[PDB]
Amino acid sequence: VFRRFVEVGRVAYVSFGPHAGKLVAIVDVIDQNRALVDGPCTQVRRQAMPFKCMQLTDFILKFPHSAHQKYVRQAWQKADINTKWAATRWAKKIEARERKAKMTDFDRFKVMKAKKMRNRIIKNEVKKLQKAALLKASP
Amino acid sequence: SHRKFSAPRHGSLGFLPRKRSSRHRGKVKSFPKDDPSKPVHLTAFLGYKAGMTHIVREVDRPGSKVNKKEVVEAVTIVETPPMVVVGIVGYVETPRGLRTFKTVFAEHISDECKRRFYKNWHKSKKKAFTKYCKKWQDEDGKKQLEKDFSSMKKYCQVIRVIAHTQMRLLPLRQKKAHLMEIQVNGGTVAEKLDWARERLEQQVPVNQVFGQDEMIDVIGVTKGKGYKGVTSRWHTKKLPRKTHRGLRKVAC
Amino acid sequence: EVQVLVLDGRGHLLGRLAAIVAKQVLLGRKVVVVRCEGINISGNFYRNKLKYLAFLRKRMNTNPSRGPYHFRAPSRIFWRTVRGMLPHKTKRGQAALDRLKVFDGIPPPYDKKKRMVVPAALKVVRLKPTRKFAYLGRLAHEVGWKYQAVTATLEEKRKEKAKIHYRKKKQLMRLRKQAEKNVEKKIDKYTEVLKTHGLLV
Amino acid sequence: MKTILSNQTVDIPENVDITLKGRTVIVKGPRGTLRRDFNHINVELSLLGKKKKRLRVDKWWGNRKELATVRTICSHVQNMIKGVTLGFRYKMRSVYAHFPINVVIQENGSLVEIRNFLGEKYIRRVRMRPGVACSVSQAQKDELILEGNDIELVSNSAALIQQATTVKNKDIRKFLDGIYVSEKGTVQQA
Amino acid sequence: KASGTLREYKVVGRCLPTPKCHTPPLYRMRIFAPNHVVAKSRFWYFVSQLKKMKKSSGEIVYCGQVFEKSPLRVKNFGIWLRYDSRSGTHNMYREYRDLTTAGAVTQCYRDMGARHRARAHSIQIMKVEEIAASKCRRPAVKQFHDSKIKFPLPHRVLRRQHKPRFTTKRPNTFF
Amino acid sequence: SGRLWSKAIFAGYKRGLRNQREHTALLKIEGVYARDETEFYLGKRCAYVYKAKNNTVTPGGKPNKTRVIWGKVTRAHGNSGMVRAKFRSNLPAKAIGHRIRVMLYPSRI
RNA sequence: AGCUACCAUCUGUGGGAUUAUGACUGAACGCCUCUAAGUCAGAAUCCCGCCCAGGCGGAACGAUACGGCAGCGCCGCGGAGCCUCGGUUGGCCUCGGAUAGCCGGUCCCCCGCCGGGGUCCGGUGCGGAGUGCCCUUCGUCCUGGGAAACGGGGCGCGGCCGGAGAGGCGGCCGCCCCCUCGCCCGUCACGCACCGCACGUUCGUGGGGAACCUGGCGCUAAACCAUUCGUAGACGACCUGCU
RNA sequence: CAUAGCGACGUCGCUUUUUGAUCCUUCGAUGUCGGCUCUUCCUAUCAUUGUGAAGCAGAAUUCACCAAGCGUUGGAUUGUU
RNA sequence: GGAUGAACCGAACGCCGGGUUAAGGCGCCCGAUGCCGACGCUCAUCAGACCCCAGAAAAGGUGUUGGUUGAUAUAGACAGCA
Ligand SMILES: [Mg+2]
Ligand SMILES: [Mg+2]
Ligand SMILES: [Mg+2]
Ligand SMILES: [Mg+2]
Ligand SMILES: [Mg+2]
Ligand SMILES: [Mg+2]
Ligand SMILES: [Mg+2]
Ligand SMILES: [Mg+2]
Ligand SMILES: [Mg+2]
Ligand SMILES: [Mg+2]
Ligand SMILES: [Mg+2]
Ligand SMILES: [Mg+2]
Ligand SMILES: [Mg+2]
Ligand SMILES: [Mg+2]
Ligand SMILES: [Mg+2]
Ligand SMILES: [Mg+2]
Ligand SMILES: [Mg+2]
Repeated sequence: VFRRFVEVGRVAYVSFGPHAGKLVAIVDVIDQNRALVDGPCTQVRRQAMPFKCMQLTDFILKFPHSAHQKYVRQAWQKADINTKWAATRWAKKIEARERKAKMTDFDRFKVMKAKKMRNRIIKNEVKKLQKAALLKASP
Repeated sequence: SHRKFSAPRHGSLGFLPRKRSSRHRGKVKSFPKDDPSKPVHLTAFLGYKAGMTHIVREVDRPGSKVNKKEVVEAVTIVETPPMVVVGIVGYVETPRGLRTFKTVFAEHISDECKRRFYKNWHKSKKKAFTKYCKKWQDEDGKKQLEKDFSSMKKYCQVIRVIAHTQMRLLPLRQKKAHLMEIQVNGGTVAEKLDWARERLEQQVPVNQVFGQDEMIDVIGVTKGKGYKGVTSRWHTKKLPRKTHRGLRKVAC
Repeated sequence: EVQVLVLDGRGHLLGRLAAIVAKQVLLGRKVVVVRCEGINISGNFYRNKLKYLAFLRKRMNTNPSRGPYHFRAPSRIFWRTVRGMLPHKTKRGQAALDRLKVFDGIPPPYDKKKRMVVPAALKVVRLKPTRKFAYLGRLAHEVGWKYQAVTATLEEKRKEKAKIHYRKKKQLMRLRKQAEKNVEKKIDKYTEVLKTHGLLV
Repeated sequence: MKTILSNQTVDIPENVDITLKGRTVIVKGPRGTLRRDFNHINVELSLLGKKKKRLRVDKWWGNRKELATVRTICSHVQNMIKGVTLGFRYKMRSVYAHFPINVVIQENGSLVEIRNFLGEKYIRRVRMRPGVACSVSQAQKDELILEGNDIELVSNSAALIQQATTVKNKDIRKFLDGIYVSEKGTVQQA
Repeated sequence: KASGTLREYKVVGRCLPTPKCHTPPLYRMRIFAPNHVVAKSRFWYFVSQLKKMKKSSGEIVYCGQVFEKSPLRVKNFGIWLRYDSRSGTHNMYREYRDLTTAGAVTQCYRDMGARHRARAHSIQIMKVEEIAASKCRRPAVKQFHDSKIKFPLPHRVLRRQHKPRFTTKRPNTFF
Repeated sequence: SGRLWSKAIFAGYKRGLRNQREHTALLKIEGVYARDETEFYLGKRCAYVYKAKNNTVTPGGKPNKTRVIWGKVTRAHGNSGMVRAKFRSNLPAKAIGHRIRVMLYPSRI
């Protein structure tokens, strides 16, 4: 049933902690609770990290366990994890909630106006579709 | 310290609030469990205790000393003039119990039944149900009654018939009739509703409810005896003759 | 807040839910808990049944009618658990207890409303998966509750009606998605406005 | 200690196929269908081959108590496969010293009437579990045959009969009368 | 002795010079302590047991923290210790995985408290070594010596149970 | 046209277990459930608005039955986003569990 | 006559989860194992039923005050005012649930043109998202462009349907009367702009109690005492009767 | 044949139904034995229900488990317990 | 503060405002953990839960978790079957 595993090369998203919101690669495992973790292209130097703050993504890199940051960075740069990550629905969900949080008062006013118009048009078309579907005549 | 010798308790705690009954008629408190496979029937009746006598009969109990022997047995006569059905009540099961859903009364309620609704029938104008009986006759009222019966049919889980006794056929002083709800058992709700509707205003003899040589339950109120002491009330041991402040008491 | 907080008792742990509810009603909020027969208690069923039977044994020796009142319905059991966490012998605690309503099943006022869930009281997150637990409805039924069956039938009826409502809601959502697909050139001016500000990815 | 992984694989024959609905195993063979849900055990059930039909049971981060459930699930699934391929047949001999035990099989082998157990007038009526058929063997003298697909149900029915025929208030070392499960085997013996 | 996160100290001391030996020998110890004050106290505690030395009759010539020489490398630590139980004294050998020696020793203190109810004043660490994976004896440590190690996170418990405190959706566990 | 004040609940007075300092009150502001989120509300004016029987003068208006006790938020309380408030007169105990308005008036943004 | 006696006579009751215990399947521990996960049987015990009482707990139903100015009910938000109690300051109209898994969509088959299956397609740190959605308050006048125009507003009438667990609610039609305005972007000016200041902004035509006027549609009753009964009774209370 | 049933020499407990030890409450007073009456409670179960064991063939008995629902009497002597 | 309490723990006292602590605490009663606290141990059909302190021993357990010593084993362990 499981599809994402903790392994060597697994890319994890950091949910909370000092490095919250960044991507890291799992380099090694310590004692069932921690992992040697290195984000060389996401500005996270090699360090131990608990599995509770990790959320595994679908990206796995190919390097041997406990290899150096040079090889981890090469494997990260080849088949670029930054671009493939930013192209996921996960990353743009994060980005959308970030910009929604940073939205200002004028922006909220403009969003209210646009949402008003959009909702009115959509519900007018919904009523039209209902009225069209109401024309049923068949045994 | 423990009591010197063991003795069973005087009286039962199962009937403990030994108070005057809040009712005079004696209410059923439990009707027989209804199964739809049985035919539609009534589960109760109202009679009046006339008196006791004794009989003679030959016993048909094999293995007994009285097998094929004549014995006398005390019997009680309960006069049971036919009941008259005047109403139908539906109940609905809720997670808080059965609750009364709808009540429909027949047209032409007898005067003796109507006396039950009045404390002073002498001074009253006898106005009860006089505006209710009109909806049996006008069109809108008939439609309303049909709606009420449909709602009982599609919502009620148990129905009962309100039936009253006929005091005019009895030799007693009382003219005010007795009303009670008799649960209709044995069938689907629609079937028992149709049965009750066709029995509205009708007479139900005790033949149609009870049969020969069957075991029934009798619910009533015992004879009143007034304020009584512990020796008569609980049948405790009377204290010795030498007791100072009285011997018909409980010592401790 | 101002509205009535309606919580679903299914899947919740009794004491955790009661502590949350007690604090809420002491903060002046009005709380309605439904499906008190779906509440869980940690520990195996025999363990919890012995606990309630030990409660049943506590009666006033002189007059049990004066003594402790052992309520048998799951709603009343949960209500007494909350009363144990409120200061019910003061006016403030009595008003807080008045603000709380508890039901077995879901009555018609709340059967057509949205039900909140308290994660901090949910069994799925508060109990280890391998631990045993007990159901309040079964516990109540075996200590004297009389309306387990009728509540079950009424719950099944309510679930059928809710399924019909949900199917209508899903049909409306499909139709709205189709409408959004239909009007695209007439909507995309505002859709990009929403997108740039994060609403509607 | 928490073992990282404890896994065990069972092999499924060609004539039988196994479907998974979460932790509910449906085993469909020639002799019918069996179905059993293991939601009380937190395991990962997987089907692997499209040629040989391996079913693998995985437990991750288990302790001593819940590593014991992997082999239990595998044994239950193997018993289900055995039930839908060969079936379970329990043969019960009825032993007695003086009073012969009269066993009458009622409707479709679903009710068993024991009449003269130790010569008492009480009649024992044992209801077999659904899906289990009881019969009197035509080979030996005092022998019952219980045939079914679920080993749980067949063995529970046999135990119902065995515990129904129980001597009381006597030295059971001396009074050996009763019906006892003589042997447990399959049907068609393949 | 209480705790925190421990850190290794090299503590070197010696007796005071006396006109029976003008250059007394120097003794060095590894002390895992919360800070240098506790480190010096424990150094005196241990040299008083081993040699006939006392804090008043001697002095500490050095006390410096020992930084981990490879804190970026997972390694196996074997710890030999002795501790006082409720009914005697026992010698124990335990194994841990960590990046830092002081981290492993802190793990040992927590583990001894967790399993044997032993307190830090009972525990007496006598040797800490970095052992090879082929020399490990504890199966819990050994099960992580897999170059192809792979496992999921099966039952993720929700930890923000109060943000929000009330919600309409029940939390998801599978990820 | 709009609410313009944040909703708060008068939860109680500053207290030990068996002592009560009525001169300062504990407020639970809606939506503020951590101590580090309370920095916005420090120093903000707060009002306990109630109704009485006799009419009282309204500044910039006609006399009505509305009365108010003014105060202000002084500091955070605990880790869960509650705050302390000083009112000009100690809040009546009947107001526990009732609405306090945090007025946004002395704005620092 | 009444009361009364094992000193006469009659009546005394069902189910559920389970304890001890005996078992099933089955690992741990390639064997065994009543146990670990999962199952079965199981009792003067336990709980309930039957039975006794009936909550500062509810339900359904009946009748609801004159032969005289005399009371009452419903309808109108009908009006003008009183006295008294204050809270609140947008709404969410709902699948069932799983958690070692879920949600959504679509073709072939089955249950009488909708649901249930099996494919296939998607999403899953839930975005068909409660960390969400909806509504959104300055008001108007010129004045264009877009959404619409099969549109909106009716304390406007009449009919219908659904909802009983506490329905006290919700929806759909037919006729009529109005605005073509209200939603987005613009053009155009105006409104006490009350001269820095609080209790402002809503629910709300709030709840409760007396009273005045106003119209329409309706109703003309019981309870208690006294008297009587004696199935009752210390007294109250209770069962009864009275053209 | 140690342990069906027993248990020497030792040793660990529980109970407050015995008797002591103490003198904390009460000496401007808590009526002091026993019986009678009556209710309730405990279980360390005599009987009854369901059970396991035996040096349990049956019958009778003995040991133990869940268990206090129910019962545990009439008399001579003695103020007596 | 220890629920409660002459003596325990903190601290000794004029009437007040602000700040901070002690001992002790921070699910709710009840101020404060509504930390995305850390690592383990533990299932009790009489669980356990904080000085004084308000209840328990010897002896047991193939429940589980660590540890010590010894022994066997690819020259093939152990257990099952023969
Ligand atoms: Mg006795
Ligand atoms: Mg005398
Ligand atoms: Mg096997
Ligand atoms: Mg015998
Ligand atoms: Mg008699
Ligand atoms: Mg058992
Ligand atoms: Mg059973
Ligand atoms: Mg003295
Ligand atoms: Mg006196
Ligand atoms: Mg005195
Ligand atoms: Mg006295
Ligand atoms: Mg005992
Ligand atoms: Mg104190
Ligand atoms: Mg204490
Ligand atoms: Mg101070
Ligand atoms: Mg406390
Ligand atoms: Mg608090």
